Amino acid sequence: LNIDSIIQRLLEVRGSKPGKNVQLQENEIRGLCLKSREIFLSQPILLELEAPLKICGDIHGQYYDLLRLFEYGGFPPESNYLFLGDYVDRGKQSLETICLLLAYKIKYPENFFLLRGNHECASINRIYGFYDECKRRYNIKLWKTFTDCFNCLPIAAIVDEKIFCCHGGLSPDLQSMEQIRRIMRPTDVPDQGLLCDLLWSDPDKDVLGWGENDRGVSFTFGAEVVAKFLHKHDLDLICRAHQVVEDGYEFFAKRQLVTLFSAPNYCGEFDNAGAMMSVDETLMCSFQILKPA
Amino acid sequence: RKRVTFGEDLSPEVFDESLPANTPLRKGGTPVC
Ligand code: NA
Repeated sequence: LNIDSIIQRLLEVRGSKPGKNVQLQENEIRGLCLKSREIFLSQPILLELEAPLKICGDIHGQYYDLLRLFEYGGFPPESNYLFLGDYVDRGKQSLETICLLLAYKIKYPENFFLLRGNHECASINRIYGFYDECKRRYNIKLWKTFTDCFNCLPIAAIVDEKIFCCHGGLSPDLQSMEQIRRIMRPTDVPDQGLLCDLLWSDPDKDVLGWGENDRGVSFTFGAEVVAKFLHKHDLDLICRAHQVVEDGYEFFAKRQLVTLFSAPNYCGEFDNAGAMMSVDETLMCSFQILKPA
Repeated sequence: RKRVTFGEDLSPEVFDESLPANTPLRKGGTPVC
């Protein structure tokens, strides 16, 4: 597995008319999956990270936008990165997107981090594009290899004991961080419970405590739940992704929670910028916005 | 002790969807300590 060669081939399209494919060999992609899987299992399921770092929300196969985000934020290892999940589905180039991200995880294992999103799950990415993309360009066996890899992704991160990061949101089940640590991998995403909620829940201004989530999975949670969670755990901020937000980032509950969504003009359907949150060594957080003309 | 604070707004990096990823239309602001 020649990681430098793989990265070079993936990045060769930075100067191309957008939309061009990069077709790695199937065995190379299998190698990315297998080596990254080993690394994910060797690191905690609840990551403990230190600033400075840049935190990104959903990418959803918008590969050229990922390249634009790295151009703005600095390509690894110039900046340390934490991604909050949702690398695949919806966009046209899930394969290039996840291959570049896994390649960077292998190249910079202590400076580059990927969390699990709700789309890094076979039952979801079977229907929202990734299975079809794998079948068309490669084969179903490759899709199953990705599934085995995704089943090993970590599911939350805490930055400097102050910023709690996950793809979806809080869970009524989450009382102690050790509950996250005790989750064994590989695992699928269950249809309910703590891991499900960390990938699926959403904040809601109209909910008192915990409420219905009309995704048909997990819960909504209100501002008071956020405040109580932060106070209980001596945290300052929840950083999550999972919903399109017009400006690329959006605060909730008097800046106690922020949503990041990093795929601009999502699906060619939404009027949104993408953003990442840059966290400096003092935990001063800034938003770098990638905005379509 | 470290505590979360928020920095000044940064002007966006503006891009044209039809242009290469290595040629942004306008460079966005970058944070400094
Ligand atoms: Na901790």
